[PDB]
Amino acid sequence: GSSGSSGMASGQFVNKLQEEVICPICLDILQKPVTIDCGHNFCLKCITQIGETSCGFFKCPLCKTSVRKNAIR
Ligand SMILES: [Zn+2]
Ligand SMILES: [Zn+2]
Repeated sequence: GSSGSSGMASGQFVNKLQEEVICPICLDILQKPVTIDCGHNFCLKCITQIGETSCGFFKCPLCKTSVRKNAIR
């Protein structure tokens, strides 16, 4: 029996303007913005996670609008 490891770094920070829409739920770069009937845009990681017990229809969190997943079958 024997082993060992060691490592250290610093890296560099970048100063740029990120004009990429963000999810108002998780607050993460919205990679896949889904504009539901209500309009608001959410991230798959969210819209999906939120749907645990429900079948598919879920009243938008931001606005209480009767929305029901519907699209070209
Ligand atoms: Zn999200
Ligand atoms: Zn909404």
